[PDB]
Amino acid sequence: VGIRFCQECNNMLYPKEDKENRILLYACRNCDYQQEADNSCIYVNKITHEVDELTQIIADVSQDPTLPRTEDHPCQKCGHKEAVFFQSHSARAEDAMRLYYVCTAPHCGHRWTE
Amino acid sequence: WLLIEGHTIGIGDSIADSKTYQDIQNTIKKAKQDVIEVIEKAHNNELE
Ligand SMILES: [Zn+2]
Ligand SMILES: [Zn+2]
Repeated sequence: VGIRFCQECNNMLYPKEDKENRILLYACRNCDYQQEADNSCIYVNKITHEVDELTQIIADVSQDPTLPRTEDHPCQKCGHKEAVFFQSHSARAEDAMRLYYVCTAPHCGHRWTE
Repeated sequence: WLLIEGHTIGIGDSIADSKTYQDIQNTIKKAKQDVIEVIEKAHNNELE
C-alpha cells in the first residue's frame, strides 16, 4: 500500500508480526522502533496494470500548442465547449487506443475518457 | 524500318482525359473518407 520510515531514526522499515499478540508490527530492523499496522496489508501488485492513465495525466498538456483541438465533448464542471484529445502513448500500460480528453480552461483540467 | 515508322514519348503520352482525372479524384476522395471512417472507429474503440 505504501512505505513508512522511522520516527526518531530516519530509516526505512520492514514488516513483522507480534509473536505474543499476533498483530502485524512494522518494526525497524536497523533500530528498535515499532508500530501497529492500521492498514493490516503488506503487499500489492498489479502486473496487468488495470490502473488507467487518468491518475497521472498532467493538466497543463491542454495548453500545449501542438496537440489537436476538438469543439465537441464539453467539460463537466464547466461547460467550456472545446477541448483536446491524445492517445495514451504509453507502452505496455494497455493496448486500448481510448482517446484521453482534458479540458482547456485556464483553471479547469477535469479529465475524462469516452 | 523504325527509321520510317519512328518512336517517341512526350507529355501527350502522360496526359489523360478529364473524365479520367475526375474519376481518379473521386476514387481518392472515397478512399480517404473510408480510412477516416476506420480510424474514427479505432478511436471510438469498436475495431474488433
Ligand atoms: Zn533503525
Ligand atoms: Zn472544464
